[PDB]
Formats: sequence, C-alpha cells, structure tokens
Amino acid sequence: LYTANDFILISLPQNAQPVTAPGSKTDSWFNETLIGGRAFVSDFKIPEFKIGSLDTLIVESEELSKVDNQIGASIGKIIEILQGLNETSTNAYRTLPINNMPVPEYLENFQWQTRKFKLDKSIKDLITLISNESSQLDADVRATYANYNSAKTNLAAAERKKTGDLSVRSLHDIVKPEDFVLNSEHLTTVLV
Amino acid sequence: SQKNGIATLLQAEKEAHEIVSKARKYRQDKLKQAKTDAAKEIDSYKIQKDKELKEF
Amino acid sequence: TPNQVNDELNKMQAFIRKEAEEKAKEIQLKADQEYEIEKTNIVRNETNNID
Amino acid sequence: YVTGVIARDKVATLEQILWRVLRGNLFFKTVEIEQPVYDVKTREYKHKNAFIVFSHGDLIIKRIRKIAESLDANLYDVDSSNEGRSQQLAKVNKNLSDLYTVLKTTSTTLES
Amino acid sequence: AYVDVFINWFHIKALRVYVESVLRYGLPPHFNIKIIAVPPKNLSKCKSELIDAFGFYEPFVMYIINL
Repeated sequence: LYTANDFILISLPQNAQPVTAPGSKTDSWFNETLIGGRAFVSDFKIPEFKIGSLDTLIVESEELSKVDNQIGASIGKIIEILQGLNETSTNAYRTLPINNMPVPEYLENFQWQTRKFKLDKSIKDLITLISNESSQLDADVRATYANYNSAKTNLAAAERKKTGDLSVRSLHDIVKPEDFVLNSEHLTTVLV
Repeated sequence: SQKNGIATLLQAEKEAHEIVSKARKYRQDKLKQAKTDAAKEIDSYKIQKDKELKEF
Repeated sequence: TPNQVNDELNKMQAFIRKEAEEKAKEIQLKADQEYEIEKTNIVRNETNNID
Repeated sequence: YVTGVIARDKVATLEQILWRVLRGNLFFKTVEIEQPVYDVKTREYKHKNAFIVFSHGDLIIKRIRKIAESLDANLYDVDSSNEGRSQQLAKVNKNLSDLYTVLKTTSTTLES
Repeated sequence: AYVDVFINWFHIKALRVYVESVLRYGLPPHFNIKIIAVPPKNLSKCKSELIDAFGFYEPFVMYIINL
C-alpha cells in the first residue's frame, strides 16, 4: 500500500531519457529506471505557464522556497492542532480527509491549480496570492488554537479552586451563601 | 564549447536589444501616426464646419 | 558533456529571446492601444473646440 | 556580464556556487594569472585567476556582485567594446607609468 | 484547514516545481514531472536510485522530496 508514507516528486526534463541503465523514458522510466522501489509514479501537467524574466524566475523561485517552508510549518502546526483533539494524532497524521479523499488519492492528480488558486494570471502574482491565502488561513488556525488553549487554561484555573475547607472556597457548591449567616442585624456574617 | 556559448549569448543579447529598440521605434511611429491621424480627422471636421458656415 | 554545455547556452539564449519577444509584443500592443485612445481623445477635444 | 579576479584555487568553488545560486545555468570563463598578486585582504602573494560570467537579468547581476564580494573577489569595470577597452587600457597605462616613476622616486628618497 | 491549507501547500509546491523546471530545465517549458509516493522504507533507496538515473540542494532537474 504505502498510502501514508513520504511522497517523492521529480521534475525530470521531458526531452531526454533519465534512465541510467538504458531502458526507456516516461512510463518505462517510472517502471524500470526507478524499479528499485517499483512504486506508483504519475502526474499531469498543471503549468503556471506564465514565465517572466530569468532574474524574475530566480527571485520567484526563492520566494516559492520560502512559501513552501511556510506552508510546511503551517501543515505541521495543523497536525499539532489535530493532536489537540488527538484523534487524528492517534492515527496517521496524513489520514485527515482532504478534497473528499485521503492524501494519496488526492495526490493521484494535481489538477486543482485550475480556478481557486489563480487563473494563469502571473507566476509572481500567483505565488503571492497563494502565499497570502495560506498565511491568512494559518493565522486563523493559530488564532483558533490560541482561543482553545485559553479556554482550556480558564477551565483548569476554575477547577484548581479547592471546594472549600481551604484557602479556596466551595461557594459554588457549599452551604455558605444559603446559611443563616447571610444577613445580620446591621451587617452580613461571613467566616470560615 | 564555452567560448562558442559565450559568443552565442552575446549575439542573443545583441539581438534582444535590437528587437527592443525596434519595438520602441515602432511604438513611437505608431503614436506619431495616431497624432497625425487625429489631426487629419480634426481638420476634416473643421472643414465640414467651415462648409456649413459658408452654406449658412 | 559538450552537448550539455551547448544545451545550457541554447537554453539561456532561448530564455533571453522569449523574454525580449514577450516584452516587445506587450510594448507594441500597449502602444497601439494607447495611440488609438490618445488619437480619439485629441480628435474629440479638437472637435469640441471647433464645434 | 561579469568581470573580476579571484584566487585560482577557489575558482572551482566559485563556479559551483554560481551554478547553484541561480537554479539554471549561466555562461562562465576563467584564466589563471601569470604571477601571484599580494592582495591586501590576503596580506600575501597568493595565486589568482580571472573570473568571467554572463547573465540576462539585472537582479542576477546584482546577486553575482553580492556573492563575488562575499567570496572576497574584487571586480573591475571592463569595456565590452574593443575600442573602449583599448582606450581604458591606454589610460590605465598612462597613469600607471607615472605611478611607477613616482614610486621609484619616493622609494629612492626614503632609502637614501 | 488540514484540507484547505493542504491544497494551498500542494499548489504552492506545484508552483515551485514549475519554477525549478523552468530554471534548471530550460525553455520551452515541458516536464515529465511525476510524484511517487514511495514505500515507507524505500525513500533512501529511491534517492540513491534516482540520483543514479539522473543526468545531472538536489542536482539535475528538481527532485524535491515531499513530506
């Protein structure tokens, strides 16, 4: 199966035959030139074909590396958040359902770069938009996790109060406010 | 060869510069023609107005 | 390896040529559109003054 | 384009870092120097070699500048045109001849 | 989010792969790029196998491992 392992992606040029041992390229490449694992390998072109200048290409490559690192960090943070619920952490972290499918099923193609991400506008623009959207979603997830952590801390602080008989009272579930000490002739009686 | 590659890169850069200069020159010529084209239409409209005034 | 070096040089030359051609085509199209718009605006202003 | 000189032993690493810093490729050329140059930064008469490269974008040229400066490789403003390069070399020699004369005279005066 | 940001990251990775294949590999753009979900223990072997079958920071064309 290997439906939850790490996935290896290559971008070998479509021109030559990367097979070191002669073999044949393309499908024969994935079947023999990488037969050591002899694992499934496929993809369909989804080119952000808009190509700027060489300097623009290199700058966009560096920005893409930075955005990929940021997205990986966001994915790790999301894995940690799921570990907050710990049900997805008990199972494989990859088992979370994405696009009505598991990870290998979705990764069986990559055509999702059609409408939502961009519309073949510009490589720099597409990278900027994808990075901004991912950053906003990651910020929202971080804010939700922070709110959940704050609520858990509040619950822990509330439960830390010993139910009476100590420096922390049990006024929530004690007989203090309802006792006969409630009101006095010209004062209110309270002591424990 | 490395020298052949360097010469080819220099020739490609020169051709790119020539193409950019030709594009800029074509842009300037088109702008000048459009300015001249607007002048011709304005002159024709003024001639029509003068003819109308003469008819009146 | 000579084929690889020649391929790299050809790739650099092709990238340069593609960038130059794209820039020239964009410049020509934008210049034609701007020239048409400016000619229309100038003709309209001159016609308004003549009117 | 790229013009500069650097130690002949480190030219291979300079070429590797040029090929790697830009994920594609760029033209390159090199030539060893006839005699070592007593670089101020090196403070010794270490061997050197000329470094020449080429690129399209201006940002790539700026990155080449930055990495060459980081690699302690000084740069010079050469002239692509043969006539311009010849004129620059002639001016450099004209100044340099007076420089040899003045250095010889001042060394003689100091030693005397 | 583990799906939305997942799709965003996959698209970002596709953009990075396109940028690399348009820089390392030269124009005109074309690529037999394919992502192989390797067996769990075979990842090191595949890198050894692929780098063996590579006519060359990873060398040759982009072979950036995912996850």
